[PDB]
Amino acid sequence: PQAVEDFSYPGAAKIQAETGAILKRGNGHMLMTSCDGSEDIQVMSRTGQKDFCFNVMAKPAYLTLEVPQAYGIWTSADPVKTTIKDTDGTATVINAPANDFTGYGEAGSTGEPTTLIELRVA
Amino acid sequence: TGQYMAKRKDDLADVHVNQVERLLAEGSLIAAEANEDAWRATEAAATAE
Amino acid sequence: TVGDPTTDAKLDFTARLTIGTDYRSCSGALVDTQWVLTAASCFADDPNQPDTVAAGKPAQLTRATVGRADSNIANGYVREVVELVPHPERDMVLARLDKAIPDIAPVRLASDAPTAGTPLTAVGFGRTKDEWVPIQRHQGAFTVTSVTAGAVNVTGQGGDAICAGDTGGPLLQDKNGTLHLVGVNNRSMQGGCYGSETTSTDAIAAMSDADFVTQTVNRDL
Amino acid sequence: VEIARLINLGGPGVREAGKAALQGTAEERELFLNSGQYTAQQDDNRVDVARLATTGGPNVQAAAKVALRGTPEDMVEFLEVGQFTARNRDQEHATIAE
Repeated sequence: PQAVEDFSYPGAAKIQAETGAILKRGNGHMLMTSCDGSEDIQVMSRTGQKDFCFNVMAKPAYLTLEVPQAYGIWTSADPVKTTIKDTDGTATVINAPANDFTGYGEAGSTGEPTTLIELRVA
Repeated sequence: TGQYMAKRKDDLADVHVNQVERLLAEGSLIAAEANEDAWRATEAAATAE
Repeated sequence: TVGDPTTDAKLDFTARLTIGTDYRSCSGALVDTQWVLTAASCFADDPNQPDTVAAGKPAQLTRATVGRADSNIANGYVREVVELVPHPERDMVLARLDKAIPDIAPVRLASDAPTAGTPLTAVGFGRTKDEWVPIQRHQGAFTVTSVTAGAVNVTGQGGDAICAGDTGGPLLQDKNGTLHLVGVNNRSMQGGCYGSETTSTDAIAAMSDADFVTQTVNRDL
Repeated sequence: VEIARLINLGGPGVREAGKAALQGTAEERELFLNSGQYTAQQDDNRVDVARLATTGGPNVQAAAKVALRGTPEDMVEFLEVGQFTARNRDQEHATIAE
């Protein structure tokens, strides 16, 4: 294969099989990791393996990952802007403050079973 | 592990108490001022009369 | 390319380029203050078929940063690519910049090919064993296994395979402090990379072409 | 019958898991009854805590936050008792402030 960077998340095929989450394109500065004292941005859902963490390597950064039936996010040392989508195809944006916890639809104000569309680092 | 989770719940409870105590302190000062003002108003009224 | 980080002024003639916003990215190196040499496949619609990479303006806005060993600092120069001059036979393209960078010297070109057993080095901005995108550029070590028709076959020494984002990156051979460009990385097995696995560390690079560069860089004397 | 009973009483997690169990095989039904229903209940509990963390008052918010980052046992104790204490604290605050 050609050694060309296509910005497609490395190992995404394996992750889909292992954690149940799927990943697409990003600017390469966010990696999926374990949740064991190394937590940075943490995503909770009721599917796959329940949760997983991401590590920010540099700012700004983003990764358009998809996580079905997401309901909560933890932030750390940084504001996180999050895009989620409803079952009717309508998308909205939630501003999560640093070092705090926020929720989505199901654990938010609407109760909707929303999906995580984009995770962006300020 | 358990003593740390228990510690957190006590710390949270203390924060609540501290905030309520703060307000009571303010309430006491307000009432004290209201009583002083009433006293002064009474003396002013006594002077007027 | 998996090895120690390096920011020393021995390999400050290297460059990193991005095509579009998030379309394609790869490595390169200076041959002049106005010219940067990289792979043609970086500008192809189909990376495995660099036949349609015609001469002229880039299909998408392309920018390059030169000498910026560490991406978290402002050190280095930023230039836009205005014209491309593809090699008539192999996967190699010369990128013309809008403005020169007179502060950073180019790398000298090799007079001939390395032979099997020759110790080569390589530097680039591609993936590492544990990072999708690095902060600093890294230098690895490779050996020549064979030489073929206009290309050189190499393998990683003690691991250290050519991975991804290394396309267009230089292959170097030094002697007595002088560095010569012997080829340009095109394809690799990508073993020992973040997010993937394979045993092989083999890679292939286009052979450096001094005449191609000379008749392009000095085309308008 | 037992699985059907759990669907009617449980939350979204229990309901989805139980629903699948009923339409599956005998072995799948046994697995749900033996362990699956407990896993499902824990997920329902976690979400309820997460909701309180965002929709409740100051004390309910903070208490839910602590339980949410703890063990399943901490989340259950919070939902059964702790959130009620937290409410009472929010009510006290509002009353005193008034």
